[PDB]
Amino acid sequence: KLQFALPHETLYSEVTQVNLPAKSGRIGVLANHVPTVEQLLPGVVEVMEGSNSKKFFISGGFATVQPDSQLCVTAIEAPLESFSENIKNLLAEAKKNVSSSREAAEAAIQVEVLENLQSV
Amino acid sequence: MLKRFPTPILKVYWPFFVAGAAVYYGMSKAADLSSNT
Amino acid sequence: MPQLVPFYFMNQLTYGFLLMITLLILFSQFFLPMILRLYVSRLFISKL
Amino acid sequence: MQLVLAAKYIGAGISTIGLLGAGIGIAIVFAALINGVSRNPSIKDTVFPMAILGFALSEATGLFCLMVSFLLLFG
Amino acid sequence: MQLVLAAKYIGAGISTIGLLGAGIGIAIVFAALINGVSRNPSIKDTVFPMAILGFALSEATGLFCLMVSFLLLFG
Amino acid sequence: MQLVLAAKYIGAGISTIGLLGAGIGIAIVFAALINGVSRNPSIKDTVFPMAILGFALSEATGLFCLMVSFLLLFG
Amino acid sequence: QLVLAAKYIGAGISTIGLLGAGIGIAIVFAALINGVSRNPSIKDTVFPMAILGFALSEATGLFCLMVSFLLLFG
Amino acid sequence: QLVLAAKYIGAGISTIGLLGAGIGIAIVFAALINGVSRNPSIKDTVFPMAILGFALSEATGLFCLMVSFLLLFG
Amino acid sequence: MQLVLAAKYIGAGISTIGLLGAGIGIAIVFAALINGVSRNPSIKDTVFPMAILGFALSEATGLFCLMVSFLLLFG
Amino acid sequence: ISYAAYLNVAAQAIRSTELQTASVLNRSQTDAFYTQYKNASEPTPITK
Amino acid sequence: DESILLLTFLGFTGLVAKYLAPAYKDFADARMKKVSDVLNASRNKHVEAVKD
Amino acid sequence: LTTFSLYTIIVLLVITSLYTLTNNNNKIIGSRWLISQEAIYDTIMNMTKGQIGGKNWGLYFPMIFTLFMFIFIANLISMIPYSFALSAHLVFIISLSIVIWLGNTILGLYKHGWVFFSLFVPAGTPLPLVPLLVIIETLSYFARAISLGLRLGSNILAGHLLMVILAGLTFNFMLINLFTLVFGFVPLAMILAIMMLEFAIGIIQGYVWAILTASYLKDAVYLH
Amino acid sequence: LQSTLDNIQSARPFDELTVDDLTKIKPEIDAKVEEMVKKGKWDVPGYKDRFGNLNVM
Repeated sequence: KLQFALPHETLYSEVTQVNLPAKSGRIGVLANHVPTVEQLLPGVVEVMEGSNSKKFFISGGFATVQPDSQLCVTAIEAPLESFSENIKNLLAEAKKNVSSSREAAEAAIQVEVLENLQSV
Repeated sequence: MLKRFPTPILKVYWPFFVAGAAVYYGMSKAADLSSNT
Repeated sequence: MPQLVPFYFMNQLTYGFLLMITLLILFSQFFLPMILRLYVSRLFISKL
Repeated sequence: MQLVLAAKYIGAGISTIGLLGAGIGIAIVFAALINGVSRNPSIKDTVFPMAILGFALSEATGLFCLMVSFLLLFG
Repeated sequence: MQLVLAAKYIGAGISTIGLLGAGIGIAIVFAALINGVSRNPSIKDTVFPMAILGFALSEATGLFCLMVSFLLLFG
Repeated sequence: MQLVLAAKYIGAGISTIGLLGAGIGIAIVFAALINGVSRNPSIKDTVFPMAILGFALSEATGLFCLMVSFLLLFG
Repeated sequence: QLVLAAKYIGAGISTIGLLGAGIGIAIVFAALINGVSRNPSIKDTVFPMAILGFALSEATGLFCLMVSFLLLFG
Repeated sequence: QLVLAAKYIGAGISTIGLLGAGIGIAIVFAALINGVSRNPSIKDTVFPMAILGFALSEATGLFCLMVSFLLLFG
Repeated sequence: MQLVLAAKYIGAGISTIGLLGAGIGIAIVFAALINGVSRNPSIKDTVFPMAILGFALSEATGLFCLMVSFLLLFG
Repeated sequence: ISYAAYLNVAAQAIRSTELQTASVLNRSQTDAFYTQYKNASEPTPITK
Repeated sequence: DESILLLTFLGFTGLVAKYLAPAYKDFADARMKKVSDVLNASRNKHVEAVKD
Repeated sequence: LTTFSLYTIIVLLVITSLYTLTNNNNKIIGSRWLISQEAIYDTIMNMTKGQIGGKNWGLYFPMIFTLFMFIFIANLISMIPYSFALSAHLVFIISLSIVIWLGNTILGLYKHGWVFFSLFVPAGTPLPLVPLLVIIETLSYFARAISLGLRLGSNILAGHLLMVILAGLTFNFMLINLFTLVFGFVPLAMILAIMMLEFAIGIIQGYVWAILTASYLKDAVYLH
Repeated sequence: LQSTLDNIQSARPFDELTVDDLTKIKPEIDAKVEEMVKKGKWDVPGYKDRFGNLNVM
């Protein structure tokens, strides 16, 4: 099975196809995948259970195919639709914040999130 | 249908046209030299 | 090849550079702006 | 004439060597394709056209060698 | 003449060199297949058509080379 | 006389070997494109102009070599 | 004389072609070993892939070799 | 006669040097594409350096080409 | 006379071959420069002078080769 | 900057079509303070 | 000689008309559809404003 | 006068028809044929805004458009099996390339003075090898002169010749007895495949012309 | 307003709609096209902003 989960909420916790954005670029898992450990980067994620496809916006986490075909995906607070327009407004604010702004790292993340939003 | 709208970029294309003229003359001279064995 | 050595180089080149100047003007003043008419017409439709 | 004709036939064989580079080239493009598809499971819709474009271009440099080869051989 | 006949037997040999490239090329396509399947075991049913395609195309550049050898050998 | 014409054709054959390098070169640029896209598909539109540019620049060296072949052949 | 010499010479040139096949076989086996060593488990499907790959690399070499024999013997 | 033949042959051999440049240019451009796909945002710094690397790789090939003209014309 | 002069020109052609290695060489240094810099965003200030050193050294081999070619031709 | 802190800032940015809940807002707002200590001795309870 | 080349050209155009030409018809159609739908949408939109 | 003159006229007439006999009096809805010339417009808008984007790109957009369409049409016309050397008269294509190269060099000198030669200083690098990098930058800069023409010329010429030589061989397979006419078709199928590849690579080469002479113009307008 | 609504109903092509009809309805069409040629741009962000746009590349 597939374990797709958040701390406070818990989703799908192998499922047909899962498409993952990782430090190794992009990784695809289809049925059995050979067992990996990959850190999930801040992401646009696709999980497909059968032909049905569900599209996820993910705050990064960790990915681990277990040898027994358990794709453990753990991530913080995600939905893709939930993330969306208010975020476009925020991104303007975030650009301002990037100007002033650990604060450097925060601003770097703000740029990353802005990019991650452009992906939506 | 067909409509002419003037493009004033023909004076932007002055070095391009000048290059065409130089080569035009040069190919006359080149043709004469190659038509002589 | 004999199809790469004519003596007609300047003859060819005359007709050649004439075609270039012709097509350039033809596109630039005529045929490019009628596509820009499609663009502008679409933008007027965008407004209403 | 025997000399010129022999020179052509030898020279043709020499030109044939040039084809080898394109041949390896084809494998390299296709290897990239196979690796890429294995990475995503799903990149293939974008990438498969890129692979065809690359294949054709590598192949073309090879064919230019072949056309010189045939220019000596037949011609 | 003797020169022409010589040119055929020698020239054939010269053509044969190109073939080495195709041999290496083939190995590269297969290497990519093995690596691909290693990376995702279920990629195989899609990928195996792609692999045979890559083999054939790389082989084709080799074929054109091998033909020039045979043209000198038996022509 | 036969020697001069023979040598023209021999020198031509010999030059053709240089093209093989460019044939491998085209494949390498395209391999990078395919690998890049599979490793980050978001890059694809930004990269596409640079990729085509690099292919062309690679191809040119082989064609310079080929131009020498024609320089010999046509004289 | 020149024709008999040309047979022996021609054969020699043809021997060069084999070098590529030798490298080719090795690369396939290297890929087998790497794929297997990474997974512990891809092997049962992959082992026939590796044998096939050996054969095809070798086959191109064989074409070089038969041309060597043909030029030597006639 | 033989001198005329010799320059034609010599021009042929010198041109083979270009092979190295064709591979070379591609390795630089490959690394550009690989680098930019890895980083995304590196491209602004890297793209000037890559064009420099291209120029230098090409430059060796142009030397090969120039030797050919020095034999053939000169 | 004709043979000795010929041997200069032919020998020069053979001499030019060594240059191919340097072409590939410069590229290999630059590839690593690009790869390293793409990894860090910030290694570049240390790495760039190191890279110019590597470039010069790989290039130098090419210059030695060019020198021998000139010794036959001009010398 | 620690990996999970890095992910954390991204997660905070991520709570911005829209579909907003209390648990999310709570997951991105905290009033907690961290009190450094030494020896007994206490450097202040800087806001977390 | 060149009639062999013409036979090849006849085959080339045959494959093109087989595979590419229905695809290109469909492609052209697809774009036309999208344009038309947007165009007509705009007409609806201004009609709404009058009513408002 | 010449055959060459007759096919240049034919190119002009094809180009006239795409902005005359392809639209239905300019419907906003669009025509199936006119959608093609929209996409060409869009990809050269987005290519030359991408290449020679700056404060202008539209000022050189017609020039790049008539360079697109000429090569785009002339590698279909030159690929009709009874059509004469235009582009395959290499002297016209290479001449066109050299003209554009000179028209860039002159444009750069005129617009950007004698600090045009700062274009041939490529980067801030260690000073004892700064002049060297000028020498082998100019060498590569007028390698741009002949490369652009020679790409297109080699591709088109080689394609036609390859097909004709192989056509001649399959002619002689089928000029001897029917057992040779059997497996005389197997190479013929190769010529058909080559013709498919040659049509493809001519449109690819057409994109390569217009991107390269956008890339050169990017360099020429924007120094360094 | 009744008349304005009616005018949209009784005068409105969308089949045989031509740019000739829009040039006739506003000389703004030709004014903008010429001004754009003078501007040295040919990108209108409306042809792509809601109207279909595709680039082959």
